[PDB]
Amino acid sequence: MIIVYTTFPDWESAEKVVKTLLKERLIACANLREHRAFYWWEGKIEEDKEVGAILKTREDLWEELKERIKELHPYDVPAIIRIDVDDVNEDYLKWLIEETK
Amino acid sequence: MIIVYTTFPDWESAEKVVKTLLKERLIACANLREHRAFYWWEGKIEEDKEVGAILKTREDLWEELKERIKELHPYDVPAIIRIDVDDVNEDYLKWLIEETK
Amino acid sequence: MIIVYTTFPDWESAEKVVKTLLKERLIACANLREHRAFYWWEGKIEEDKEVGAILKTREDLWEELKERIKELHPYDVPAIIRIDVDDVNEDYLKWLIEETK
Repeated sequence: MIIVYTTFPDWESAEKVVKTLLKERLIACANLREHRAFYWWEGKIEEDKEVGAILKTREDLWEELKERIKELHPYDVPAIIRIDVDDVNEDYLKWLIEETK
Repeated sequence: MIIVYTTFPDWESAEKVVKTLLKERLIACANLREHRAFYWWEGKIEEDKEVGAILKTREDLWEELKERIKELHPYDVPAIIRIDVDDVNEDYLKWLIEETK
Repeated sequence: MIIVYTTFPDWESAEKVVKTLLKERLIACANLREHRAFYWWEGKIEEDKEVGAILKTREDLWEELKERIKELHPYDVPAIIRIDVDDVNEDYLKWLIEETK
């Protein structure tokens, strides 16, 4: 399985998109939480509140999920980061596989 | 070292279990924080607040830790996810090894 | 690219340090959020609120970033954890490379 991380400018867009990803069976679950982001907005250091999303899905759904997120994401250049899971309890993996495409 | 991620239905269960894991020297530290979880509860998309736990421990304590979490966790099928750390500052690794089993 | 995780005793130190890392172009962005930490303070289980920092930067900036964090961090033994990213959307990687050293 993999974890996929992306961030959204607000809760409205984060919830709309992850509900869509769940409806499309592209992810088994999403964990959303606020964070304060600091980055260069091409020119100057900017700070603002965003909603971080931790998505859990199958390894083989990565490319489709990545494409779908590009299509639905409010940002023109969103972050879509893949972290492979080295091991996981089997019953949970079974549940995740069953819940996804 | 590894990071192990699991989630709990509430703060009471998350704190009880991680304190137990620390008492048993199965982890060096735990970081707990709330998130909003969205997932299929087998049938329909559900939303609810949960407590995410980031556990830091030794690579060789993975299997024992995974088993202990299954035993203590309120969920019948909890998520117990292992992410290997590619590198870390040595003094911190030394502290983590000393604090664990 | 890599994710680098570290934690701070408070928001004042976390923001001061990540702004410095951005000014020095050692990271492309930082996501900060509070968590409750539980650990052995060498002797007894302690609990306290801390600020977790998720830093995103280039793979080849790891050693310099790790050294800089040791120098700036309020803790004498901070956690500086490196997690390699297995894949990421190309346009985001391009932005991250351009924003860093």
